[PDB]
Amino acid sequence: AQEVTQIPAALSVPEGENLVLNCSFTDSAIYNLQWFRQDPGKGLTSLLLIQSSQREQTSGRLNASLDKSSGRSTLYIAASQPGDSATYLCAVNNAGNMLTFGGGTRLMVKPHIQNPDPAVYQLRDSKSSDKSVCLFTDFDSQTNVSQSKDSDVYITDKCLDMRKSNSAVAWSNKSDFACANAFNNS
Amino acid sequence: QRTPKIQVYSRHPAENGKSNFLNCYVSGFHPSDIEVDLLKNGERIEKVEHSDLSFSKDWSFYLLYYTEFTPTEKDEYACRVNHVTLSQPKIVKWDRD
Amino acid sequence: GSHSMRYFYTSVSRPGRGEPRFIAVGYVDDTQFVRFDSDAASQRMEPRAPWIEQEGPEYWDQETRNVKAQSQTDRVDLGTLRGYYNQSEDGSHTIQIMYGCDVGPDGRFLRGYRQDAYDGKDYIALNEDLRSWTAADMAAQITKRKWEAAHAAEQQRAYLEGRCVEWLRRYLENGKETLQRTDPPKTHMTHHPISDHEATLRCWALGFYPAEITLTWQRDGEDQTQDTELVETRPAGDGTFQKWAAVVVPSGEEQRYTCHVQHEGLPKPLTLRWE
Amino acid sequence: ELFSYLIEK
Amino acid sequence: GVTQTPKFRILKIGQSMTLQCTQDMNHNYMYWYRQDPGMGLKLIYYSVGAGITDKGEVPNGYNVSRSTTEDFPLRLESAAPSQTSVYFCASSETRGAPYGYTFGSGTRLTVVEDLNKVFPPEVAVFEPSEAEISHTQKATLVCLATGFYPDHVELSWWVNGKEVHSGVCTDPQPLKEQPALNDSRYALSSRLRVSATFWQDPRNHFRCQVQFYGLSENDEWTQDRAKPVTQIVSAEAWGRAD
Repeated sequence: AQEVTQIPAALSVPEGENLVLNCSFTDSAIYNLQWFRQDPGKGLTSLLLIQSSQREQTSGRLNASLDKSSGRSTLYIAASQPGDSATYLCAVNNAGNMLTFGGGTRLMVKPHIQNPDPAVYQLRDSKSSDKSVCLFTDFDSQTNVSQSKDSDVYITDKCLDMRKSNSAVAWSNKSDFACANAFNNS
Repeated sequence: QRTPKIQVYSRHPAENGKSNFLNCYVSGFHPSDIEVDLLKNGERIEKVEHSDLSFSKDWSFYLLYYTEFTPTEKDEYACRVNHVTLSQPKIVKWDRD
Repeated sequence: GSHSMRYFYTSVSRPGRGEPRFIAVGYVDDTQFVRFDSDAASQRMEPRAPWIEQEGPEYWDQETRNVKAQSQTDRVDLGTLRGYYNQSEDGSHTIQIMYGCDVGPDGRFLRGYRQDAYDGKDYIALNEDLRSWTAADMAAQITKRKWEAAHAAEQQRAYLEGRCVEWLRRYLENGKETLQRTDPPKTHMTHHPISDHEATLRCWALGFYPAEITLTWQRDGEDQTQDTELVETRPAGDGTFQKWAAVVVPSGEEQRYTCHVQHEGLPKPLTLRWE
Repeated sequence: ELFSYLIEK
Repeated sequence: GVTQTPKFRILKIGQSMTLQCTQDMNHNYMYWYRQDPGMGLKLIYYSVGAGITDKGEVPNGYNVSRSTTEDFPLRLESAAPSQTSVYFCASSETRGAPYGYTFGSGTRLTVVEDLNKVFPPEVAVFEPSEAEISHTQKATLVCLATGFYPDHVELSWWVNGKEVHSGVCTDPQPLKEQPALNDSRYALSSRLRVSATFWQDPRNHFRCQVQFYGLSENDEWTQDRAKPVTQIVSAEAWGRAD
């Protein structure tokens, strides 16, 4: 049958750096091979379509190759930018199986933080309640934020380009909860 | 439209009272729709198998119809073919000799 | 001896009686090894030779997917060609497709072929060089442009010289005890007086494989092909073949005639004379 | 093994 | 191109629905795929023309029909939890599809045990820290959407009545408020960073907008609280000089 595989399933790389996304398929008898982009909660955008006779296709910083003798296709991305961050799906079309998709690779292009200044800040509610949150911000892209090991304390993952800044959020209904002792990061 | 050629014959040389196979080879016909029956004393033989539809370089179709049979002195065997190109259903008698 | 692998597809439209009839059959030389029938309960490519039964589930799943794909393509093409020829929706029409590769005794590629018909007439065919198509009419010419744009000739050539030759070699090795055997013809001659002054001499060849044979009658040494009754080579049903050639001869002049039998299984071509 | 590069007519 | 409806639907276990998929391109080939979180598309059913359908890779639990060239509806007769997925319809002129398939925008289906467990988000905007402003001359607003189920929301920032993208980053996914519970309500945060100058001006207006995908108007509701329909929940903050 047609089995399409994309290993690794997730990739993190600094912006500016070149990267390769991998695709393998078990049936080399194909019409064409397609690389798609998918943004979260959205549909598919066709980036490149390589025909069975064609060996590669190019669109700006995107280049995809095809090797049927080993049943492989690699997508090369030059001078990677934070906007490249998305899910990339490899799909191969043939008569027997029709358009068959790999599991995809989630690409995260990590922005360069020129002047990191890691700090934690306490923010009060804009409405006249006693609710507040903790903001961990201005840490380098080499720092990761982990799950809370306390069920009463909520901690978010990280994600900011003022046209760059990383941030995570922590909050709790606990009265003794202090922003200074809120975060647990790698 | 092309008219079927019909051959009725035994797999092995006929010997009375010895188990054999009765063949009806129908070739050179178009279109593909055809009725073939192996007959014993004018009666349709029930358990009859046939090859899968194929064709020659000229696109004309051929089929083998066959059944297990035991030839005797007195029993008459034949093949009955109906095709749009035929005026009448064509009965070809098995001639062992 | 040289060998072939051939696939044959027949599609017949059945207006008002559901989907078109689709029958696919695979041959190595004169031996059928696979079938698909749209009207059969399995909806699977099925084995028709013992030596193909050892192919694993992946083979059977692949051939089933690909044969179903072909049946679906034919279903579309029946509708398209009905359009091209401005034909009504209430009449039956037939698409036939034949393709295959030939290899010499050494197993190396000799030639490939792909030919398509509509209602028993040439529609489109791959040229001998396997680089271009010959269209029979303007309808087929529209197909030729679609096939040129898809680079279908490159893919047909790639198949015929690659996978076709490779799988034929595999089948020939796996089934060699039947496929690569040479059974010479069992020969005899019968005599049946027509009148007091004429008689039929019939030259028989039985139990031979492969199907390729030459039966010829000579009168004193001169060939009589234009006055010889020569039936088509027929299957015995056990995997061997049968043929006969007959001549009507004046009574008393029987021994002036000779039947000549040429077959691969014969180390010496046979010359038969009524005894 | 069947041919699989199927183009409609 | 290809039009599929609806965009979104919540189904109770055992409820039926039909996904519509239409194209006016005279395409013989039409397709239904589903996609689970962090996976590829899987072919459910396909059609090579009017009056024929054929099983794909994952046909179990679905029905399709192709009465006409134009339409290829997908039917769920009895919604099960496993059928929570994103469904993509597609079409092509030929099997080879040299231009690639034409894909629909997609349908997000969420199957739930109880419709009474559907909750819209509560939304709060948190004002920038005085400590951040003095240290960086920058001001980060935090938006927090809490207590929503199911987990599909779209969060956007509006500054002085206009949508903004610069200085915005949102959590890649919501977190579970009750990580142990299967029917746990969800929380989602987003940040909007601006100059200290922009924040410290009472004329400037900052709105966090959360589009919630919930129950439809045709859904039945017995609870005292407002029907948790597809709705926008906002919280807004104004700049401050004080």
